[PDB]
Amino acid sequence: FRKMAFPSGKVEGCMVQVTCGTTTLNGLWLDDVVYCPRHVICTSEDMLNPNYEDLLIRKSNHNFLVQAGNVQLRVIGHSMQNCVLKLKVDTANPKTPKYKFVRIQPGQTFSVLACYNGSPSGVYQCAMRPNFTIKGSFLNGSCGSVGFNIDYDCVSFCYMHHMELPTGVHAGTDLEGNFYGPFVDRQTAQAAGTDTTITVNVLAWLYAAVINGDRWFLNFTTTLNDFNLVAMKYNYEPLTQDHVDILGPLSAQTGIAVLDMCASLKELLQNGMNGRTILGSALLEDEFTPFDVVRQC
Amino acid sequence: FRKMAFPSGKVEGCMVQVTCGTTTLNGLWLDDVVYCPRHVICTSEDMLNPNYEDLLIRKSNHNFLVQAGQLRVIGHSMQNCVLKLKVDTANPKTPKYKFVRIQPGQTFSVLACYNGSPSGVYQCAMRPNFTIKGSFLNGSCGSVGFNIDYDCVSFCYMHHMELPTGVHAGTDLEGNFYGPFVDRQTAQAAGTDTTITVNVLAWLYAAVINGDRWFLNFTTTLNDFNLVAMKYNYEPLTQDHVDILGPLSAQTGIAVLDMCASLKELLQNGMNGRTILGSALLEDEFTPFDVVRQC
Ligand SMILES: *[C@@H](O)[C@H](C[C@@H]1CC=NC1=O)NC(=O)[C@H](CC(C)C)NC(=O)OC(C)(C)C1CCC(F)(F)CC1
Ligand SMILES: *[C@@H](O)[C@H](C[C@@H]1CC=NC1=O)NC(=O)[C@H](CC(C)C)NC(=O)OC(C)(C)C1CCC(F)(F)CC1
Repeated sequence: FRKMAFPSGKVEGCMVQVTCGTTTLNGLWLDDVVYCPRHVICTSEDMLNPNYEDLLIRKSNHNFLVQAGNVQLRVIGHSMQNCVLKLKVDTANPKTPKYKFVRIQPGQTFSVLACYNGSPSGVYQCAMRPNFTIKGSFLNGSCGSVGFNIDYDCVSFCYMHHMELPTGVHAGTDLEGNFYGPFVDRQTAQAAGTDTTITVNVLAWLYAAVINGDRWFLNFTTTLNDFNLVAMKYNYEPLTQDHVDILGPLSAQTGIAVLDMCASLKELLQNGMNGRTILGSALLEDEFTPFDVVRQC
Repeated sequence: FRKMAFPSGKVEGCMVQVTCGTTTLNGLWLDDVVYCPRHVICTSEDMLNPNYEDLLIRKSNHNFLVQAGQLRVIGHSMQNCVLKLKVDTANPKTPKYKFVRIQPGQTFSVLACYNGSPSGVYQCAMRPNFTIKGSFLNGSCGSVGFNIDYDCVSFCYMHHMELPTGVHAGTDLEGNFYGPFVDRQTAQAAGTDTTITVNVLAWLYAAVINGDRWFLNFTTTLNDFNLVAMKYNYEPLTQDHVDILGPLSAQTGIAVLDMCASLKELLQNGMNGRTILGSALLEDEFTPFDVVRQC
């Protein structure tokens, strides 16, 4: 029904401010390590085509100001891992949650704790698009903001924010500094692919709508091969049987066979929503996973 | 640009589980007081027409099991539709906080909880008819809505019930319902809803700020626009509204009355299948304040 993020408290306690010269952004303080985007070591001129190895060589440990609230932390070591800087500090974060680093798959979702100057401003739910962008809400100073999921007590960090792209969507790395998608951290125009709609998520959302009593779109049936003929037309991800089975819990809770739901989806793709709306939206929503829907129902 | 909630850390530390008999729900633990919906004292039978005073008479402090991940209850009072449980431990995680009663059209974040444990956070608006379009399942009552002002949490909503259209109703933290609703499990009319016009304008400013300008067209008057809003169940626009949009008007160079012009056209002609900030409808749950904060 509602786009819902994870509670952010466990991550709020990890956010610090990282300054190198005049550039400032957010870092993530876990145990005795602060993780931040490596372009914090860039001046405005550097950003256009930086030689990061050369730039960092000129920096020493004491050129990195790490503030945790009103408390400067002391930097005792520094390495570059892909597109992230790792700063070793003398203090281990007393607020370090149980955590892992994971590299998510396109079509999965996650929560973003948007931060400025090391201070949380807001939290919202995002999806990793098939073209490995995210459609975020990020201003200058938001780099180093992180995306995460919470599995019980354990925070899985999956995204760190680095840049905007020409269509206004966003690109970033995993917490090992490897970009999602073909992007590089230099301030040049870069092509994000044709995006596609995450078909399995759209189905999860139609189940969510059914679960909530919104049933007008239901109808006919179809075949998996026949639906994908139509999905391909509309730039939908093709549906696999793995997808069918991932939708199993929702299929079961509703008594609606996936392929029947597909039939109605072909109808909506082919005919449109004739002005009607589904769960208060006038378009087909594809940033709720089957998992998300189960969580919220 | 998208729907952004406040960080929920300060509130997560206040959520407890309150059990009375078989019924369990969420309470809010601040200083030495736990606040929760008074229908925690109801059995399944009671809920059709409870006499809360009589029902509570029969409860003693030790019938209230409070658990923060057990707190000892030393006193209990009913204030309007909320129960106040006095406990012997003050919450060490109590943030700076106030209780406020929000106005319709204002927004707030909801920390949705089950069994005293946070599950998610999301942004809501108090509708003109004093409902909210939330996401609440059984067990979510006592979940709270709030705003954060610097270091200070302003609690404004506690969740009590669903209404026949699937929208939700609840109280301020003094237990006074927003709107005409009562905490009994009977069908209850929410008024006709209306669209929060100032919020729609704020979001059109948000769209223009983010490069989305196709809808910009003409001008109008305040009385002329309102003639069209009234038709479309939009709140009428006032000059206080015009002035509240000042920072946005200023940041874009677009006169509010010009934005009103474009908005009337969208209301008259629809969006011809186009979208604005990725939505195919006019969004009315971002305040001018909200749009500012996000830009
Ligand atoms: C955090 O340092 C910022 C956050 C950006 C700023 C505006 N929106 C955001 O999400 N990151 C950057 O400013 C990056 C830093 C480089 C070292 C990669 N630069 C950046 O995103 O520049 C702009 C906004 C000009 C974009 C550059 C890539 C593009 F040409 F494809 C589109 C514009
Ligand atoms: C927290 O205890 C729940 C949360 C509700 C239940 C499902 N969605 C929600 O938001 N509150 C209730 O169960 C209330 C408790 C009463 C003492 C007021 N009862 C309730 O909401 O009952 C239902 C869901 C049947 C509605 C009753 C009012 C209505 F008739 F107008 C619509 C149905």
